[PDB]
Amino acid sequence: DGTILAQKLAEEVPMDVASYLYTGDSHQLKRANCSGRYELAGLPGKWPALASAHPSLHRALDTLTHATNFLNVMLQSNKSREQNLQDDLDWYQALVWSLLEGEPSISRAAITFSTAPQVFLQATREESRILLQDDKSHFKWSPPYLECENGSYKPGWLVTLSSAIYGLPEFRGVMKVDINLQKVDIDQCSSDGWFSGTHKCHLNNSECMPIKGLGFVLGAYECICKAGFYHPGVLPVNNFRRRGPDQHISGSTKDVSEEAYVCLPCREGCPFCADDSPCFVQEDKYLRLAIISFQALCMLLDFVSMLVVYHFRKAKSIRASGLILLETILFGSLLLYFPVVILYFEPSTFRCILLRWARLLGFATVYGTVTLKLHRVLKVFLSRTAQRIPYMTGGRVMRMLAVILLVVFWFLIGWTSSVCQNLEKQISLIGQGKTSDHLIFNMCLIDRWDYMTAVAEFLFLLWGVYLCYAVRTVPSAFHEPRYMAVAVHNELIISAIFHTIRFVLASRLQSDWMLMLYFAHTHLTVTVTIGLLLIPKFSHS
Amino acid sequence: DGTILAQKLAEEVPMDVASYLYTGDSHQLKRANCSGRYELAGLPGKWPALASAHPSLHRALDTLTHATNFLNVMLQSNKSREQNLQDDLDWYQALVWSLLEGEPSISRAAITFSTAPQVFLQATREESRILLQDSHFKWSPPYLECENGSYKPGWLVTLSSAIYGLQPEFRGVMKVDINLQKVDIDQCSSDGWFSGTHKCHLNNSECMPIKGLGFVLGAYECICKAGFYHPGVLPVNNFRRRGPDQHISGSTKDVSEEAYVCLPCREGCPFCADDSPCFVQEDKYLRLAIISFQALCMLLDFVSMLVVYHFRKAKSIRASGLILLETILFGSLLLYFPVVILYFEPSTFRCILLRWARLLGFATVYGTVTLKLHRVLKVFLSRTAQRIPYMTGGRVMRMLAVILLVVFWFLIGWTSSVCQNLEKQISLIGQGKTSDHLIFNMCLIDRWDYMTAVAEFLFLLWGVYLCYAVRTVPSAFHEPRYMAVAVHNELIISAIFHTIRFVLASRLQSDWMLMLYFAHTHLTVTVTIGLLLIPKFSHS
Amino acid sequence: EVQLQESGGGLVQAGGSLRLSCAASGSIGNIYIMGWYRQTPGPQRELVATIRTVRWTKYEDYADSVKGRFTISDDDAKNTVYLQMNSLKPEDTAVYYCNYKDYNAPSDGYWGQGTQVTVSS
Amino acid sequence: EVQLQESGGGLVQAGGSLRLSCAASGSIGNIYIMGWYRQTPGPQRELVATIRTVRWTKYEDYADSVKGRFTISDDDAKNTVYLQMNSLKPEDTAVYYCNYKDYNAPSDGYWGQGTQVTVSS
Ligand SMILES: CC(C)CCC[C@@H](C)[C@H]1CC[C@H]2[C@@H]3CC=C4C[C@@H](O)CC[C@]4(C)[C@H]3CC[C@]12C
Ligand SMILES: CC(C)CCC[C@@H](C)[C@H]1CC[C@H]2[C@@H]3CC=C4C[C@@H](O)CC[C@]4(C)[C@H]3CC[C@]12C
Ligand SMILES: CC(C)CCC[C@@H](C)[C@H]1CC[C@H]2[C@@H]3CC=C4C[C@@H](O)CC[C@]4(C)[C@H]3CC[C@]12C
Ligand SMILES: CC(C)CCC[C@@H](C)[C@H]1CC[C@H]2[C@@H]3CC=C4C[C@@H](O)CC[C@]4(C)[C@H]3CC[C@]12C
Ligand SMILES: CC(C)CCC[C@@H](C)[C@H]1CC[C@H]2[C@@H]3CC=C4C[C@@H](O)CC[C@]4(C)[C@H]3CC[C@]12C
Ligand SMILES: CC(C)CCC[C@@H](C)[C@H]1CC[C@H]2[C@@H]3CC=C4C[C@@H](O)CC[C@]4(C)[C@H]3CC[C@]12C
Ligand SMILES: CC(C)CCC[C@@H](C)[C@H]1CC[C@H]2[C@@H]3CC=C4C[C@@H](O)CC[C@]4(C)[C@H]3CC[C@]12C
Ligand SMILES: CC(C)CCC[C@@H](C)[C@H]1CC[C@H]2[C@@H]3CC=C4C[C@@H](O)CC[C@]4(C)[C@H]3CC[C@]12C
Ligand SMILES: CC(C)CCC[C@@H](C)[C@H]1CC[C@H]2[C@@H]3CC=C4C[C@@H](O)CC[C@]4(C)[C@H]3CC[C@]12C
Ligand SMILES: CC(C)CCC[C@@H](C)[C@H]1CC[C@H]2[C@@H]3CC=C4C[C@@H](O)CC[C@]4(C)[C@H]3CC[C@]12C
Ligand SMILES: CC(C)CCC[C@@H](C)[C@H]1CC[C@H]2[C@@H]3CC=C4C[C@@H](O)CC[C@]4(C)[C@H]3CC[C@]12C
Ligand SMILES: CC(C)CCC[C@@H](C)[C@H]1CC[C@H]2[C@@H]3CC=C4C[C@@H](O)CC[C@]4(C)[C@H]3CC[C@]12C
Ligand SMILES: CC(C)CCC[C@@H](C)[C@H]1CC[C@H]2[C@@H]3CC=C4C[C@@H](O)CC[C@]4(C)[C@H]3CC[C@]12C
Ligand SMILES: CC(C)CCC[C@@H](C)[C@H]1CC[C@H]2[C@@H]3CC=C4C[C@@H](O)CC[C@]4(C)[C@H]3CC[C@]12C
Ligand SMILES: CC(C)CCC[C@@H](C)[C@H]1CC[C@H]2[C@@H]3CC=C4C[C@@H](O)CC[C@]4(C)[C@H]3CC[C@]12C
Ligand SMILES: CC(C)CCC[C@@H](C)[C@H]1CC[C@H]2[C@@H]3CC=C4C[C@@H](O)CC[C@]4(C)[C@H]3CC[C@]12C
Ligand SMILES: CC(C)CCC[C@@H](C)[C@H]1CC[C@H]2[C@@H]3CC=C4C[C@@H](O)CC[C@]4(C)[C@H]3CC[C@]12C
Ligand SMILES: CC(C)CCC[C@@H](C)[C@H]1CC[C@H]2[C@@H]3CC=C4C[C@@H](O)CC[C@]4(C)[C@H]3CC[C@]12C
Ligand SMILES: CC(C)CCC[C@@H](C)[C@H]1CC[C@H]2[C@@H]3CC=C4C[C@@H](O)CC[C@]4(C)[C@H]3CC[C@]12C
Repeated sequence: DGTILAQKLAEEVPMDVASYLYTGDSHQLKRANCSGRYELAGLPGKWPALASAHPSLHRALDTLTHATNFLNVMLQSNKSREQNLQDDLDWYQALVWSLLEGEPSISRAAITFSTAPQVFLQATREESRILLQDDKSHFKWSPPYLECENGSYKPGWLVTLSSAIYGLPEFRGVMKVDINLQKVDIDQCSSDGWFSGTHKCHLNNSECMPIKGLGFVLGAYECICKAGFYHPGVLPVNNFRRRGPDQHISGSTKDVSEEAYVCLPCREGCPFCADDSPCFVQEDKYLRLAIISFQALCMLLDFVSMLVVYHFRKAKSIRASGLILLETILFGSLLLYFPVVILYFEPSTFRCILLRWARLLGFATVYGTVTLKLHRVLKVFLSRTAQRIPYMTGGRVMRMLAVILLVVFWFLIGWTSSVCQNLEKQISLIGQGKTSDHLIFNMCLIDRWDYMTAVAEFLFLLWGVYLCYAVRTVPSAFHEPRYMAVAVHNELIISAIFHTIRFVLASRLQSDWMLMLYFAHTHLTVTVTIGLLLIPKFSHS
Repeated sequence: DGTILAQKLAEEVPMDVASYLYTGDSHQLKRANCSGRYELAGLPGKWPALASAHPSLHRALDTLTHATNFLNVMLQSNKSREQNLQDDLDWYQALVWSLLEGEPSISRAAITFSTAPQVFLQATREESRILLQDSHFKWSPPYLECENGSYKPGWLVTLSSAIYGLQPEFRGVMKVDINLQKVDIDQCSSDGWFSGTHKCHLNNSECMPIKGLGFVLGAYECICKAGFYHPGVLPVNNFRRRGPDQHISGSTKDVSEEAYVCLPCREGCPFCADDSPCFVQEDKYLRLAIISFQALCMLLDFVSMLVVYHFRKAKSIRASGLILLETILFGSLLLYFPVVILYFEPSTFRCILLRWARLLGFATVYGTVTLKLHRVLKVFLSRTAQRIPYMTGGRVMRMLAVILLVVFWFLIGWTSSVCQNLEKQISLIGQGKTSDHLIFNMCLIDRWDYMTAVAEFLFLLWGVYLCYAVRTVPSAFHEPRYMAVAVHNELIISAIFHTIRFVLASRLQSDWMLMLYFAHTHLTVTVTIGLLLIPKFSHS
Repeated sequence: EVQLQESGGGLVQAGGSLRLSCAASGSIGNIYIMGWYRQTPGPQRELVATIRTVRWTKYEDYADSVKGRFTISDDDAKNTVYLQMNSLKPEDTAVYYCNYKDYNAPSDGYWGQGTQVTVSS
Repeated sequence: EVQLQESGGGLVQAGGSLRLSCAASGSIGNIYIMGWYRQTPGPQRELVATIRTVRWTKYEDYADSVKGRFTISDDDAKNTVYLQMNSLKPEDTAVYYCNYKDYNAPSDGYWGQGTQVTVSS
């Protein structure tokens, strides 16, 4: 509640607000019979002890205490009554006038000495001439004092400190010391040692800090509070709340100057200002919507293709292929159709693992039965010429392929287990990449193992390439080996190109570009494989 | 260097060191002349007001200047006859008294007022009477009374200032004294009075550079002569802990005002005892012959390879073929290098060789034995129908080449992946305890070695099934009967050893690990290369 | 607080002399006041007086009726203070009570012990 | 270091008067001293006057020979420091020089203007 006190107390003191926020106005003032006479400073206390008023004030009250100790001598001195002789008058006029030069910050002083008032008053600093005009103890203080007269004038605020002089029934007299405070400032308007101790910060901190984490509204002096004295080297900094990426952020938006407001601004996704274009990369729908619809359509068509094959058996053309083998190939491809749909969402960890788990099993089920079928053809040919036909339809090929499936399962299990152990230390999965324009995007990193899988598929397919080379004169009824040759070479070339491209230009590619390339490669290899191995089964009879 | 000068200054003043070692001294014995006019003051010459020893002296000098300002005001009083009446004489000495009770600590004071001495002085604080005798605030060194003995005072200063006169120099001063007995005597660091910043016998000149963060002070750096009193700052003596390194707390020897040693409690770890906790005990009765014996096994295996190189006839071995038995007798060497490697410190290069050797050795030995056992079965199942497709080296070897390719590939992948996280964490050379707070250096488990443990188990399952198949085939030299043992042994012992090694990972000593490795290696491998070889030179 | 000590026993006739030694053992010397509260409320030959004002150059604060009477000036009040029986008279027959001041005492002038003295003409 | 402004021109006879004020425009009033160095070093009829004692309770600095001569005064917060030419003499002819004496002025002070006056009998 300390903050609002100043605002509500401004309307009991006309013309004064302009003086605090503009000290120099006094020059043009000819109104206000008497200026401010008493201002409420009790929120921190009656008066700040050990204040931040510099040692100056401490040493001033110390000189006053020494002086009063001096006057606390002749109250009891023997025969020290006299009759106010001229020498005694000189001593009296000197004893406090000396106090002036001992502190650069003491205004006029005086001594009452009621017996003949005999009071003396002095002029300003560095030029002072005495003038004579005809219960409680321990240095009681007082509120700031204003010379009423018929204005306020430049001097403005001075504190009227005083104490008492006891005698041998007190003396009904005191000593007056005045302290100039124009040269001192407020306690940075946020500390706890003066008028505005951790208060008078209208619409800052509590209003701008809780939400704005690390708002830092002060820096060196928050919420310039009253001024009026001067503008010293404390550097009173207003609207200093930066907040970094905080929801309030800089907030250099509106309600500037004394009427501070507009705490909430310049915070969208990253530590920037004035909207959300920075950092986040542009997202399009024309290259992120039709793609998935097309992929789903192709998937559904493949499903219906599997079914129709289930509906055709007696066509001897397929009989050579074998129902089980072709169904396995189609399912392998269907499974291979999930590196794009997975890329359509945010790159989590579960998805970033699902991607490899799908790609590897597909790339092993599809071109792990074509190669074996070519092998079976080659072996049967090389054996028939010498009294032998060992191989047979599904039942041998599938069992042999089970070995490749076992090896792939094993490697994937090892890789998954190893990856979900380092999560305690580092993730190294969901990284951020730049694109030469100070924009960050979230992607999945390279594991240094994918380099190995890329070359593993290449080496494996070399075996199929050699098979293709060997079988070139075998009489075939439906030219199936001729077709599968394309399905092998095409992959050997494309997959290599796509892998190298994806690896080199890895971080320099936005998410949408990655999706485009993935879809391109998938529909340039897998679709060709399905089409080549299937279409020539319902035609060319 | 001021330390050395202070030590020299110690021996130029009789019966004086004991005052700083012990405050009283005169309390038991004070028999000396006017001694202690000046000892060191301050290493940087003097302190006008710098080094800030308590604010009490700040306020003292401030009151001094303030009071002298009064007199400076009473310099050119107009028509000041100053006849020195009873009231005139009263005023000045009343002021002199007044200057007293404004501060806690202060001693006698006096005013000369040379017009006729007119010198007025009083006693210490809280006890003042009147005694008459018959620029820029210059300082002075510590003072002591000289009329007889030394007694209590103990280095009270004699600050004073003068006053000016006009119509020249009045030749008058306002003397004050300050008792410094009740004052903290510096901290022997962070240069102040009587002590510039190191100021003791080898605070760090012998120990700290060896071990940084010595922490000699904590709150009071290597408490110095002191002597004025014992303040509440807890003068810290020999407080330099320094944790590890030779510079330590060093609670060993030479513990006194001269404790220059501070040289101990440094053996391998941040402890004080002799090296023993940091490094577990090593034996030689166990860690020495274990390598000599394995060297002998290796040399015998090499000579046995040669011996087979010198026997090609004796058809008994023809059924196995030179090209294959040689491969086995070589794969064995590779398998024989998990012990010699473990004989040295666990670096990273060695901690990688440990897998590179083991995996290749295995894939060779039980990648050729299994294939031979498969060839026998195939030939048997084929001859019963007109067919003999298989053949010795040239057929088995290329089939084994596939296993070697796969193993090479996996090892390359694993090595590359493990020499990439070294930028962040090493996760290779770790340490563990054994329930008695003992640390030792070992190689940890990669979470991939679990997979390699089960891979060989699955592989040898194929071998055991082969063994189950070939049971009634007529064999000339019972070779399959032999190889069955070589397969089951490594099915069982290998699994047991792997589980034991993995579960008791960190709770096992280094020498204990060496013992277990040697036991396992010589309980399976030797049986393999002795069972497949010995019969070839007997049972003819 | 202080443990005053009164020592003034002994028979004495008029014109004799004696010392009552009020000692402020638990305190310091010239720091407190005296005045010797007495039970006798009707002394026709005046009573005891006070000395020193606050702390300053111990002064004679007699009421002009005790100047030629009991000498409480003491050799130096920065010690045990002796009160003397100048021109002793029969009215002194009573018990003496030393008293203190300087405030900061719940009683501020209470007595702790007592010496009874008998004096005749 | 104050530019003292001397204004004392004018032809005056013996017995006339003139206010030659060395105003301290660059400073404030009664803080310095004067003494008016003059070109003629041989005044047989006594010397120029001076007043004020810097800051301590302004005092009449006449040397017991200028009391019946040029008279000077101020008005507290009055920088104008005039010296009326009481009982003017033929020797008055010279160039007067108000000066500084407060501090950093070992060999007296210095002047910043010269007034050429002429007085006859
Ligand atoms: C190993 C996993 C992860 C992927 C491969 C699974 C394959 C082998 C599965 C998935 C669907 C399966 C087919 C589903 C239905 C039929 C029809 C039936 O009349 C013969 C078996 C057959 C043709 C199955 C053969 C095996 C099959 C192709
Ligand atoms: C038959 C084939 C096609 C199915 C696909 C493989 C399945 C079994 C794989 C693919 C992704 C795998 C998940 C990947 C990541 C995690 C997170 C981990 O903290 C717990 C295991 C869990 C949840 C895995 C369980 C097995 C999993 C679901
Ligand atoms: C469905 C998947 C996950 C099961 C695990 C993979 C392996 C072990 C499975 C997939 C398909 C299976 C084959 C399906 C059909 C045949 C033909 C039959 O006459 C003999 C068994 C045989 C040859 C099966 C052996 C096991 C097999 C190869
Ligand atoms: C050959 C393949 C198909 C089967 C292998 C069996 C799998 C399921 C077993 C073999 C060893 C097992 C691992 C052994 C030890 C650990 C470390 C533990 O802190 C987390 C679980 C984890 C990582 C296990 C996960 C399951 C695991 C990988
Ligand atoms: C399709 C079939 C053959 C595949 C079976 C694979 C199973 C056994 C594998 C795949 C991924 C594996 C998980 C991978 C990661 C984790 C998290 C780890 O902190 C504990 C083990 C745990 C939970 C593993 C348990 C075994 C696991 C679930
Ligand atoms: C990576 C480079 C440096 C060395 C390893 C390359 C390997 C994987 C290459 C080189 C020669 C290749 C072999 C060349 C010829 C044959 C014989 C054929 O009937 C089956 C395939 C097979 C067995 C190839 C498999 C892949 C192969 C072994
Ligand atoms: C530049 C790249 C992307 C183009 C794709 C390469 C295609 C067009 C090439 C690569 C190797 C080629 C094959 C090489 C060998 C044969 C075997 C022959 O009996 C029929 C033609 C056939 C099957 C070729 C057809 C075209 C082919 C498949
Ligand atoms: C053999 C055929 C299939 C190609 C295999 C590609 C894989 C295994 C390898 C071969 C060359 C490799 C690249 C060579 C150089 C660099 C530059 C480096 O700063 C980042 C990795 C990067 C970009 C490598 C990524 C992986 C990479 C593309
Ligand atoms: C449109 C994008 C996705 C590419 C389309 C790829 C597939 C569907 C196309 C491209 C070229 C096509 C082949 C072109 C020529 C022939 C010969 C014909 O007698 C049988 C079909 C067959 C073998 C086609 C099968 C389908 C095919 C492989
Ligand atoms: C795969 C790597 C790591 C190791 C391969 C080691 C094996 C295959 C090497 C090592 C020593 C080699 C032998 C060295 C000398 C001879 C003698 C000659 O008259 C026939 C070949 C023969 C018998 C070699 C066969 C292959 C061999 C056994
Ligand atoms: C033929 C077989 C048995 C020999 C043993 C395999 C050789 C090729 C292996 C064994 C240990 C391997 C080394 C293991 C670790 C390192 C440290 C790395 O920073 C550079 C590669 C380097 C230096 C490897 C190079 C290849 C290496 C020397
Ligand atoms: C010296 C080492 C590192 C070479 C690399 C290891 C493998 C690939 C080597 C070691 C021994 C080699 C075999 C040695 C002898 C033969 C018999 C010959 O009729 C066909 C080639 C064949 C079958 C070689 C193929 C490659 C081979 C298996
Ligand atoms: C199949 C076996 C026999 C050989 C495979 C080829 C090996 C030597 C190649 C294939 C891909 C290569 C890696 C491709 C990319 C990188 C990342 C780079 O920052 C360090 C080198 C490193 C890690 C390469 C090391 C050598 C490497 C692993
Ligand atoms: C078996 C032989 C023929 C090939 C084995 C692959 C070798 C070449 C691979 C395996 C591990 C690789 C090392 C793995 C990590 C690093 C650390 C890096 O800061 C420099 C490159 C360096 C040192 C790699 C160099 C290539 C490397 C040594
Ligand atoms: C999926 C996880 C549990 C791994 C599988 C479990 C292991 C213990 C078992 C289950 C079935 C086993 C297979 C069953 C039968 C055969 C055919 C035989 O001629 C060679 C061994 C081989 C190929 C076995 C290898 C080991 C095997 C794969
Ligand atoms: C106690 C454990 C650790 C010892 C290892 C088990 C050994 C002793 C067992 C396991 C299986 C056993 C073999 C099982 C089958 C046969 C085939 C037969 O024609 C001769 C005996 C022989 C070859 C057995 C000999 C003993 C054997 C090898
Ligand atoms: C028991 C633990 C320590 C493992 C050690 C097992 C060794 C000593 C055992 C395991 C299997 C054993 C063999 C099992 C069967 C036979 C066949 C018999 O006609 C002669 C002995 C012989 C050849 C045995 C020799 C000793 C042998 C190799
Ligand atoms: C039983 C067959 C597969 C032989 C090989 C067994 C291996 C693969 C298995 C069996 C039991 C397994 C251990 C069971 C329990 C623990 C304790 C745990 O805190 C870390 C993993 C660890 C150390 C496992 C590592 C892998 C392990 C040793
Ligand atoms: C001593 C420690 C290191 C264990 C090593 C012992 C090995 C070398 C011993 C133990 C049992 C032995 C076998 C016991 C019985 C026979 C039958 C005999 O007709 C031929 C040798 C053969 C097959 C032995 C070969 C060597 C053998 C395997």
